[PDB]
Amino acid sequence: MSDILQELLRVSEKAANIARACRQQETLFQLFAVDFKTLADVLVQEVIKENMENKFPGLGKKIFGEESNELTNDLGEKIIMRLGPTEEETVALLSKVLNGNKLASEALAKVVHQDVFFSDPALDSVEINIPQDILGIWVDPIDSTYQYIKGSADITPNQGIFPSGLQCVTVLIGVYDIQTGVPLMGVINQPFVSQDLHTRRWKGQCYWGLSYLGTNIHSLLPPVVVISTSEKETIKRIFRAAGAGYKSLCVILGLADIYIFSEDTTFKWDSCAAHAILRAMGGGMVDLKECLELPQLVYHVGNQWANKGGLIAYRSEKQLETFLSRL
Ligand SMILES: [Gd]
Ligand SMILES: [Gd]
Repeated sequence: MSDILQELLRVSEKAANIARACRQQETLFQLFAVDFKTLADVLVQEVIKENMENKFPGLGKKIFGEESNELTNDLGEKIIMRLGPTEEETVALLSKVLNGNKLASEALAKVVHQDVFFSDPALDSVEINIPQDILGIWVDPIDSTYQYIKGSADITPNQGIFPSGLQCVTVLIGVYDIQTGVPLMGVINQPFVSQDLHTRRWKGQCYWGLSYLGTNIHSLLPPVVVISTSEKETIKRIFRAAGAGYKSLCVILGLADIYIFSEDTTFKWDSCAAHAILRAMGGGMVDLKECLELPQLVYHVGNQWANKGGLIAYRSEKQLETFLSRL
């Protein structure tokens, strides 16, 4: 599924473009009434859904995500969010949701239909085939909604790990096996990594990982126990960090050894993307409530799609046993 994975990197960059546009454009930045965040959430997920169906017919129906494909505007009208095929038709759809705000509608349509040619040269070398009939996909369009809206571009990271800020925002795309429930592929995209103070332009970073039939490949990792917990965490060296996807990326990058979440408020789309990348590095995610009584998280069966009993994300099972000993 390397050919699919290479495509999922493009759309994540396309998604990150939408994220970066909705904060750097004047009209989009200004935006039961008008809810721009859900609009931006649905739009990103639809872009992913349509682009994949376009490249791989049949994949459209297998793509699942955090948000619905439907919105309710200020008039109360329910709009099915289907874009294109032409750029002109997408403007008509968005103006319905945006009450008629044509400057904002055209601003989005240009970004949505904008071509992007993102390709890791290392992945072109790889030739793996996965039956399209066994793949399901969990999408989290923009994770860490609260941090994205506030938009703190000035936070100082506490020993590599940001407590908050736009760095905690991630685009999360995860592919899994329908029959078994094991995650196979994962794409994590930070739309906001490093901003130039003078130009105000943000630069992002894309992370990928594939684990299929014993073959484990992942993206090159930049160089440089540590536990990361969320801001609301209330269960007894620990760091507070915002974003479900982010804290998982902190275990991937090696900035943290353990990511523990006790509550039942994360879902399949919050963890699928990261799980697969961790899996390719010889790690994973285990049900916290089960470990307190190693069972991995499944993504095919429901409970509904919440990870009930929390999770412990680990990069090394040896590190996990060391943490399981102390606690
Ligand atoms: Gd959402
Ligand atoms: Gd989320």
